Amino acid sequence: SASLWERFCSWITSTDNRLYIGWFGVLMIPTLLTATTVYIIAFIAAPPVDIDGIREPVAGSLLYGNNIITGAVIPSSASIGIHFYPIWEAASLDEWLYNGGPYQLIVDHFLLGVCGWIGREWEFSYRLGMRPWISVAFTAPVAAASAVFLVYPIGQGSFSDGMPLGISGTFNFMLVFQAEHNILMHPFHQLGVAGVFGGSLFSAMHGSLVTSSLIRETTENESANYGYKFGQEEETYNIVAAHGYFGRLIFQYASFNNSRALHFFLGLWPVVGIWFTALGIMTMAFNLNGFNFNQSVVDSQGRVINTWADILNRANLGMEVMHERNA
Amino acid sequence: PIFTFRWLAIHGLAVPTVFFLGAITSMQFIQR
Amino acid sequence: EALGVDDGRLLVPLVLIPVFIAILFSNFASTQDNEDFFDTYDQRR
Amino acid sequence: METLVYTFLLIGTLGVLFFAVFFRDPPRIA
Amino acid sequence: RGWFDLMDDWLKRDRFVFVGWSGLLLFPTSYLSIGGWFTGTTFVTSWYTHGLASSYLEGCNFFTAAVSTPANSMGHSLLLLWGPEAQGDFTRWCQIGGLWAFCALHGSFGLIGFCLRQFEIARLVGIRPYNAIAFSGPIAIFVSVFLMYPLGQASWFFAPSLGVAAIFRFLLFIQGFHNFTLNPFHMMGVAGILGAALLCAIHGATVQNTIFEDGDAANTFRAFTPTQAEETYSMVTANRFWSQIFGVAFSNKRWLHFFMLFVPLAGLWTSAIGIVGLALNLRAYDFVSQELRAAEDPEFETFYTKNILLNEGIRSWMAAQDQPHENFIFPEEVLPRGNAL
Amino acid sequence: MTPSFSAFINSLLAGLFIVIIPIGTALLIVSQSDRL
Amino acid sequence: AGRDIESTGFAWWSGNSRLINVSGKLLGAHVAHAGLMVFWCGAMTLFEVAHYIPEKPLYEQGLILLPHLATLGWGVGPGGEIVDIYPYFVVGILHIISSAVLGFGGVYHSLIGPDTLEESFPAFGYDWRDKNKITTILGIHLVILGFGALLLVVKAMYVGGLYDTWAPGGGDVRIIDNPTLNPVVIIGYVLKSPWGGDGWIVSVNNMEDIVGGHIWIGFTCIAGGFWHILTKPFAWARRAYVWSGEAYLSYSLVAVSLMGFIASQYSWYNNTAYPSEFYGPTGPEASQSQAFTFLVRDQRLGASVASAQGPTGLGKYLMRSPSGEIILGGETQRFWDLRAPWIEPLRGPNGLDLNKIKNDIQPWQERRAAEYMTHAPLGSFVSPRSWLTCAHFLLGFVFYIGHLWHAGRARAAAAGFEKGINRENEPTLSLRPI
Amino acid sequence: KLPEAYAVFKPIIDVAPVIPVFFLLLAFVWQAAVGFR
Amino acid sequence: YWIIHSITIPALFVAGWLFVSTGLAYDIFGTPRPNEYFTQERQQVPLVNDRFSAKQELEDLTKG
Amino acid sequence: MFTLKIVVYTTVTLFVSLFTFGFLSNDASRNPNRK
Ligand code: CLA
Ligand code: CLA
Ligand code: CLA
Ligand SMILES: CC1=CCCC(C)(C)[C@H]1/C=C/C(C)=C/C=C/C(C)=C/C=C/C=C(C)/C=C/C=C(C)/C=C/C1=C(C)CCCC1(C)C
Ligand SMILES: CC1=CCCC(C)(C)[C@H]1/C=C/C(C)=C/C=C/C(C)=C/C=C/C=C(C)/C=C/C=C(C)/C=C/C1=C(C)CCCC1(C)C
Ligand SMILES: CC1=CCCC(C)(C)[C@H]1/C=C/C(C)=C/C=C/C(C)=C/C=C/C=C(C)/C=C/C=C(C)/C=C/C1=C(C)CCCC1(C)C
Ligand SMILES: [Cl-]
Ligand SMILES: [Cl-]
Ligand SMILES: [Fe+2]
Ligand SMILES: [Mn+2]
Ligand SMILES: [Mn+2]
Repeated sequence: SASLWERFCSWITSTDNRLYIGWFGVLMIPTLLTATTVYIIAFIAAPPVDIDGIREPVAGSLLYGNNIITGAVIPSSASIGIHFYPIWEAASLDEWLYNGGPYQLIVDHFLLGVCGWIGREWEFSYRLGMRPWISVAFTAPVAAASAVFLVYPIGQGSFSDGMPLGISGTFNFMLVFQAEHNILMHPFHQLGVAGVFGGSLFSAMHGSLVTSSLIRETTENESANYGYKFGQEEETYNIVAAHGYFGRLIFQYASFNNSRALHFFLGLWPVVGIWFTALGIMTMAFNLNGFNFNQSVVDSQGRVINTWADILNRANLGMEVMHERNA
Repeated sequence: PIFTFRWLAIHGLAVPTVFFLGAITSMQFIQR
Repeated sequence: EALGVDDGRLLVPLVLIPVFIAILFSNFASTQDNEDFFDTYDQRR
Repeated sequence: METLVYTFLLIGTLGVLFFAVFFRDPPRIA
Repeated sequence: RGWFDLMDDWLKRDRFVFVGWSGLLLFPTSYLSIGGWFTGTTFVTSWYTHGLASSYLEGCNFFTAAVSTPANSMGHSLLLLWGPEAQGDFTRWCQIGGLWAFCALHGSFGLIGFCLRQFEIARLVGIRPYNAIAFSGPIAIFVSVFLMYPLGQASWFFAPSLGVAAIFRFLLFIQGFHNFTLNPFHMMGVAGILGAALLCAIHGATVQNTIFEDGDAANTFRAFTPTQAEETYSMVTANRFWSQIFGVAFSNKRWLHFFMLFVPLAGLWTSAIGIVGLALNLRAYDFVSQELRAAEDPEFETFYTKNILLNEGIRSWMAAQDQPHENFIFPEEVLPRGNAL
Repeated sequence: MTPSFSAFINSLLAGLFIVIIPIGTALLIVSQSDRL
Repeated sequence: AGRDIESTGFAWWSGNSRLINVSGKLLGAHVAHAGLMVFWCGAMTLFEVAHYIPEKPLYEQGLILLPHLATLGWGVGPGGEIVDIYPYFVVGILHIISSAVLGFGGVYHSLIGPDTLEESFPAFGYDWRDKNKITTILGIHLVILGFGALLLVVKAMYVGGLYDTWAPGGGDVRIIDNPTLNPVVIIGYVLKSPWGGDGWIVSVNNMEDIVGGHIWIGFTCIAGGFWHILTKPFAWARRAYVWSGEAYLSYSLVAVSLMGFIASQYSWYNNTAYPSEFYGPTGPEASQSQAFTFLVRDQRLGASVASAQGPTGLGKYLMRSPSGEIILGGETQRFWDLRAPWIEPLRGPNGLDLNKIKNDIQPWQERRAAEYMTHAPLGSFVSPRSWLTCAHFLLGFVFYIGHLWHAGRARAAAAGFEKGINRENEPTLSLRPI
Repeated sequence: KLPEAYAVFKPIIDVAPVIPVFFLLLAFVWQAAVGFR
Repeated sequence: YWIIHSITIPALFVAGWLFVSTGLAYDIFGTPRPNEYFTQERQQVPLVNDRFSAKQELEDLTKG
Repeated sequence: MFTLKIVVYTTVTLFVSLFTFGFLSNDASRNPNRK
């Protein structure tokens, strides 16, 4: 109001917009939109990329014989490594497309966009006067994305080791990672699996307990969801009934009588799990691999008695030889 | 007192639990 | 080298644009009361 | 020809997202 | 009253651990399943079924100890202790993998008993039984993976063995022999599980960050009491935040909690459908068009073809030790390798 | 008559006399004893 | 009382939050934590010197502080060999003994010392909102840090010198006679690209640049400390920052998070401030050393399918870089940016010169290449570089998380809704819908 | 290896570096002593 | 409580210890000892081949 | 390629400057509890 810059600041940080922009959104929206359109264009019509750097390109585009499942944005060429590879650092646009430059473009703009999304979540929480730790929760998927897209290529020394922007490419990344590092035996991936399984279990349990104890505010001819009115001041379900049911399903001591503590635990468990699995990916990027229980049992004569870890190692070896096209 | 559901369930958990703990502790000192 | 600046013309956006916006910011900064407040943050705006 | 179907499905999903965002039922206090 | 009424009164008494009528099925079956798993992972070997050591007595740790599946020589036998395979001999019954069948059967009946327990406690408390319908997800997972899949296969041998490294081996074996990641039902299951974790985290953070200031203490856990007629967090503020941040937001708490219930359940049921499909080797292993394109064009390569090659590597380099009953002997020349492809 | 069928009959008898009868008898005795 | 949730509003698991508004106990807590850090340093140094096997190298024994002491020049001779471990023992003893004094100071200022300082010692008290006093404390500690950097400089140039891997014929303890004081080099290092081939500040490859940069850092820190002591924050700075203890904590948290990421990258990539005779070779160094050893064993003899120039265009294990230079071929092509002391004499203007490798090669270079090939961080043993990099990368990430948490809570507490929504004047109820 | 005079004090030194962890535990013990007030 | 549990619990722990140390676990559960994984005649992995002769086959395999 | 580089540099510098000077414009005062 006072000045032109003040009016611009008021519009940027305005809560009257359909989507809040904010200063973090000033960086988030251009980067995210650029990465989105480049990803769409590459997924539709990108030329094949020589990912391994030995002049045998790999196709990942729809126009080159891929479906939705098999389509991907191929990571950058192994000859590029982790060198910064924008469009202007390539001799020609064909050379830039041939070496997987759009992968670097999408990855960098997407990481900037998700950082801006974290900041924008904090910014709108501050604008609305609420508590700011939703962004702390969102840091975990951002950490996982940065570990699979940036940290692992940095540790390995090439963006070709990053996760391809696709479905079958993602599966290939998982299989090659398991072969190279034995992530299944890594305790941090085990913590991440526990986190996601517990998140599913706790989401289902919380939904079941709230839906089970819904206070009757509706008739049989309509959905029970209409028993809750948006903006109502009363609670839509009986906390006491759900607590009693849960404390009778298991022993009485195991129950979350405090709703705030229950929701804090609901927020905490999967976020901590994803944090741990992202940290595990980051550590294995620098070759801090998982547990090795191979040849852990031998007889008196010294012959190795195989365990399930030996079978897992056999599968990892079978994947390893196929992944390495060289000796 | 002598017999209660809680008592029987606790001992059904504990009498094998202590037996298995003793067995595993013995396994720890095997020549292997 | 430097800020990826291998051509001198690249320095034109890197200086003129931050200055120009700053000039706009100056019109904001001169409007605000710039005295001490002794608080966690300044509510005067 | 299947690429046309794939692109059509993706664009339709994106348009459904756009209409769900910008043409939702406006929440109100009852 | 009658004897049945008195037994019903006693089973329904408010004790520390609720028993109920469903307890008569749940407690013995679950207790026996857990005890048998501990016994197998502590003492019972897998040397005569898989050619593996899986027990603490043999030197295994928590990760590598497992209750391994029965030998492939047994078909889909119930492997009763008194059955013709064991004929009452406990040692031979343990050596042939009968303890796995013991654990699996008594555990399936324990899951049934726990589902009935949820139904009974919901009926007695006086609430809707949306538990034991959520638990139908895990029940379907167990039935499809540990029962239906081996029944569709040659024997119980190809079921998952009850162990950590055994489960990891099962994952890699299914990936190699079925390409289960490519299965769309497994994709829906992964989407359901990840979305359920997302919903749990986002709902917890949203509730914790939209609480009303109902206390003077900086730590806000004390500000809530169970006997509250008022909501502890602002639904309007949360709806505004997520509608202007994400573009869409929940406005009905009941719909939000039903959705948080529905996503993992739907994911688990879709994954169960996929595993049932795998049980008969009816797998979405390959795309015919991509295989035909790769056959007539050696310069055509996608990540799907690389996945096919990786699955071939798992199958050939694990078949010999993962299926010792088949007596697979593969020379080094026939083993696929990245070099000389 | 085969050993398998003898084993099946003995299994039915064992399930009756070791699982069903003891648990049912204990349940009835405790239920009738504790009328509360 | 001030030591319970009833009088403070903070639970036991957030109990140190009760130390925000009491100065003496906060100072005691910080001094006690400093004593803990010094105690760990001394104890771990004694532990490492107690487990040091003379025949094995430092990086094969899981040691991380002894390489730090060896880089400073203590107890190391030519070629990175360790002569005596007595100076390391002295360092550990001095740290573990000063830890007792620091711990006593922390215990005194925490338990029996005054809770608040301004009522009894006005020169040390503060309010977290008096910007001048906080800037004065910042300036004093800035002067301390600058003097520490100048102490490192004095060690580099006067007292013994520093170990240099780039000395001819292997590394040696050298006095840094002429550090690089030219501002252009330092600014180019600070403004360099962080991506592959440039490396930003991690790519400093000589000791003279390190000593000159530390000279600049020390003098700049002294000047900035005197500045912040003698000045007050300007109008643009006052209106931009939150002025509270938690806000300053969050600023320090993000700073140390960035520092932890930088240190992890330094340990992973840099072989000048982290010599490979002490920390082991880097992953690129190990891969290039394996390739170079194979190249040498092809040049000599020649039965490994390479006896003449017939294979490829150049010799075996050779190819051309994306910019046209001659590099080692194979899977190690991604590591062509590596610069190592044992391979620099064999590299010319166009890259690796085949005839120079044939003739101007030295036995110590071959020994270094073989011993680095044996111990590979990526593979061919858990490298100490791997431990340092993983640990400090994890620490940087978790401290970024802590910065986000504490900055958000500082903003909420300054604004005044960190305890929840008021429920009497709800902000979203005043805003119009949509 | 430690110097000759200090060799016999190898065990306590081996216990030394893990002392700070106990300090953390000690804090919890103190919070356990006062009833987590 | 502690009076009964100061006798029953240690005795049970010692019984569990002796169940392994005396070799009774191997006999009861059929787990091979470290010196009897491969016999002189059978140096291969022993595997059951028929379900209805499994008891006799295991008796033949474990006889040595 | 130089024109694309100068356009990208212009755009990035503009957006970064907008971000920096927007968070310098007393952002803490833009809260509903400010009076
Ligand atoms: C290294 C980390 C660290 C440090 C430096 C401190 C320091 C402090 N805390 Mg914090 N705290 C910590 C971790 C830490 N705490 C953790 C992890 C928790 C969670 C369990 C807490 C929970 C907590 C609460 C809940 C409170 C504090 C409080 C305090 C202060 C006084 C404590 C008191 O009354 O002691 C009393 C303790 C004793 C009398 C027993 C310990 C005696 C000494 C200290 C043992 C030291 C041993 C050492 C070897 C002695 C060396 C002797 C020397 C001559 C060499 C003090 C500044 C309190 C405070 O001042 O708030 C206003 C408070 O209310 N803290
Ligand atoms: C730990 C050290 C420390 C700390 C906490 C502070 C803190 C502060 N200083 Mg002081 N200062 C310091 C050291 C420190 N200073 C030193 C060593 C110097 C000497 C150069 C100064 C000189 C100085 C002056 C002259 C002024 C301040 C001011 C300020 C205030 C605002 C600073 C600001 O907004 O940053 C703004 C930050 C930037 C604009 C970024 C500049 C980055 C440059 C271009 C280098 C970029 C490097 C690289 C490419 C990007 C970062 C990479 C990263 C990973 C390292 C604040 C109280 C101001 C104030 O209000 O006080 C009166 C002020 O006018 N400081
Ligand atoms: C220099 C760094 C620093 C400093 C001074 C503080 C200071 C503070 N923080 Mg912050 N914080 C930091 C870093 C820091 N934090 C980082 C890096 C994170 C991210 C993990 C956090 C996350 C964080 C949260 C989420 C919260 C705080 C809170 C607090 C306050 C109370 C802390 C307390 O009582 O601890 C009590 C100490 C404990 C309960 C002990 C925790 C032990 C951890 C979980 C074990 C971790 C593994 C361990 C190191 C390994 C040892 C093994 C052993 C167990 C055997 C205080 C103002 C709290 C507060 O009141 O906000 C103002 C709060 O809610 N902080
Ligand atoms: C240190 C450590 C680290 C992490 C945290 C931690 C996990 C808490 C901790 C672990 C501690 C540990 C190591 C905890 C371990 C605790 C253990 C080993 C508990 C074992 C319980 C054994 C049972 C219930 C077996 C009962 C046997 C039965 C029912 C027999 C059944 C029979 C079979 C065979 C079949 C036929 C029928 C009959 C005859 C009925
Ligand atoms: C404040 C606070 C409140 C409550 C919470 C809290 C965390 C519990 C508490 C913190 C308290 C804290 C953190 C208190 C801090 C306590 C500290 C760090 C105490 C340090 C003690 C070190 C000693 C005595 C070593 C002396 C070394 C010697 C003699 C070396 C000898 C050597 C010689 C000479 C020659 C070689 C041999 C050897 C023997 C090796
Ligand atoms: C203003 C503003 C904007 C909007 C947001 C806001 C929060 C309100 C605020 C943010 C402000 C922020 C985010 C401010 C933060 C600004 C930062 C992170 C400034 C970094 C400064 C680091 C320098 C100059 C490194 C010097 C290193 C040297 C000389 C190394 C030498 C070396 C040595 C020693 C060793 C050898 C190698 C070499 C390389 C030679
Ligand atoms: Cl592959
Ligand atoms: Cl190679
Ligand atoms: Fe909820
Ligand atoms: Mn790799
Ligand atoms: Mn590989």
